[PDB]
Amino acid sequence: LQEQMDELLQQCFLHALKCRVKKADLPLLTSTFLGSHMFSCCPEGRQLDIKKSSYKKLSKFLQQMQQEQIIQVKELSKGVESIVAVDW
RNA sequence: UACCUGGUUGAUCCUGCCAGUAGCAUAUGCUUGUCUCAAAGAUUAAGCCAUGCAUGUCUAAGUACGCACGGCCGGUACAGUGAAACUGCGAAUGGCUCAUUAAAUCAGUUAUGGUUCCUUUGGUCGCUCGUACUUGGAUAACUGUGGUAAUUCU
RNA sequence: ACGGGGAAUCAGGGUUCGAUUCCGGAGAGGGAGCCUGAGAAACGGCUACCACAUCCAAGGAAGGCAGCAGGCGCGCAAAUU
RNA sequence: CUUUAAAUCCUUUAACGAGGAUCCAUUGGAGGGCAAGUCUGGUGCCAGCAGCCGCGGUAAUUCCAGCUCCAAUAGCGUAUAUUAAAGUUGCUGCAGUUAAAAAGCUCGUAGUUGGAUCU
RNA sequence: GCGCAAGACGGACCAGAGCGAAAGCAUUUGCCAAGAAUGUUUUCAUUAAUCAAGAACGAAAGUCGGAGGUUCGAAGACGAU
RNA sequence: UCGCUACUACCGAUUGGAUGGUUUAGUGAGGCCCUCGGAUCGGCCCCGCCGGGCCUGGCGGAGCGCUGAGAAGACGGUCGAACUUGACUAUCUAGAGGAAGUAAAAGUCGUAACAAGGUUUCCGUAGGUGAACCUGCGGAAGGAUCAUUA
Repeated sequence: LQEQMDELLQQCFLHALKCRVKKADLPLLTSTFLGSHMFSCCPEGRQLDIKKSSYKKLSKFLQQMQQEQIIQVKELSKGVESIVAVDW
C-alpha cells in the first residue's frame, strides 16, 4: 500500500514540511512531524503510522525522501534522525 | 581486652541517628636500605585474537631387501645400529574458565538382589567324539609418472 | 548465584564472604548431529547451520588461546613471545 | 667457593667499603573528638580548610608558609565493599501511654501453646 | 387567649452511676429472644489460651433508590466589620 | 500560593535509534537409521590356446550363467541446527506534552500556627475559596475546667 499511503503521507506531510508552523526549512526530527498532524487547531484527519509504509525503519524513509530533492538528512550524536528540507 | 567518645538546648535528662574508632580485602597517592616467603586479566567482555610452542610412542620379544649407515665372511633364509611406513596403544587424563544451573549441582548417607567396566591381579584356556613340519588375497613405506594459485590435498 | 572443604571477623550468640591451587560439577564463539573407541555426544576429531574472521590467480581453500607466553579491546583493576 | 639441568639468590669467604646537608626517613597531623603550639610572618566571610561540631568579615592556638613537637615507622595516607563497635535487627537481648509505634471491635481454620495425677 | 396540624426531640431527675464486642444506649406499657455477675455437695471430663486465610458488627459525613420535610443548616445570596 | 536561577527524578502522544528474549503456521543444512540402489571390483565354473607331473601356472574371449564384496544416488522415518511468517514481551535511549517536589534568594501578597495567637486547638468526612485557609455534621483533650454546692 505504498502508493496510497506514501501519497497521503508525503502529500500532507510535505505540505506540513513546507509552510508555517509546518516549519519551512529547518533541521528537525521526522517523528515530531509525524506526530504533528494538527493544522489550525484541527487534525489533518491524516492519522497514519509510518509502519503503514514500505519502510520498516525511518532511516529508509529518509533514504527515499532525501533522494527526491525534497529533504536532506543527518544523524544527531544522541541518535535522533534529523532532516533539513529542500526549500523547493 | 566482654571498651566507647563528639554532634540537637540558655542549661538538663532522654529517644535517636550522623560522625569518630579497630580490622579485613580491591584500587590508589606519596615513600622505599637489607633478607625469607608469596597472590597476581576473577569482577567489565564465556569479547576478539597475528606469531611460536602445549601428545606422542620400540624392546631382545609384532612387521627391515631404504646401503641410510656401517658391517664381517661373503651361495650362510635372516649377522648388526636403523630413518620411514604398516600394526599395537595413548591422545576421554592433565591444564583453563565460572557463562549456564535453585532439591538441579553439591555434602553427609546409603543402596545396585537393577546395570557397564580398557587395564592390573588371580583364575580358567587338549571338559566339544567331528596344506597342518604352515594356508589366502591385498596394501604402505620404496620405485617411479602426475595434477592444482593454494593445505599435514592427493 | 557453580556447590562444598573453607576465609575474614569474633566474649557467649552471630554477620558477611567463598571466581581462586583440594573434591565434585559444568563449557570450549553460539546451538544441534555424529564417527572412533573399554571409555566421548570430545572440540589442540569430524559434519553442518548462525555469528565472526584468514588466503585466493575469483575456480576454491583453511578457521576456534575459558592451554603457556604475547597483542587488541574494555576498563579503577592484573607479570616474560 | 658453594648452589643448580645450566645459572641466579641466600649462606660461606678474600680485597676495598662510615664523621657530617654522609651510606641524611616519610607519611600524615598539632581547636574538640584525638596525642601534640594562647609561637613567628602572609591572607582579611576571599583564597581556602574541615568525615562531624565547626574555622575564615585586620591581634586566625583551624587557611598559606617558616620554626617547634607527635603518631606509626620501611612504611603511611586517600576512595570503596564488609566485620566488630550495634543491646541501632535484639535466639541469647531491644522496643510499641506521651519520643518511631497496639489492628475500630469480636468471631474464627491452620500455626504456636496447654492443669493435676500411674514406684 | 382559644383551639388545630406537622415533624423533630425526650429537658430537670443524670452521677467520675449502670448496660454492651465496640460503635453506642435514657417517656409509658406489652410482646420477642438474648447476657454478665451471683447461688449451687447439679452435669460433661480437658472440651482450653492467642490467632495468618476467612467471616460478623462498625459514629459522623458521604452515595444510590424510595417516603418526609419542623428545627438547624455546608453551597449560594445579601447586610455589616 | 504565586513570580525570577538552577536541580533532579517522574509520568507522557509518538516515531526514531538500538536491541534482547520468546511463540503460531510454512518450511527444513546435515547426520543417524529403513527399505531400496547397484558404478565398478573379486572368486566359481563355461571353453580355446599353450606348458608341467585329473591336478596345476598363464593368456584370451565370452555364458547378463552363479556367487562374494560394494561407491554414488533415491523413498520413508527420526534427531533437529537455522531460516521465512505473524503474534508477543522486557530494557535502554531520545522523548514533542506536562507534572510535582526540592534548593536557594530579606520580590510580592497576606497572617494560618505557637499566649485564650487574638474566633480554643486538633481528628474523620463533605463543600468552598488568590493564598494560607473558611464553613457544616460527629468526635476528642494533646484545653483555657481534675471542683461549684438545696
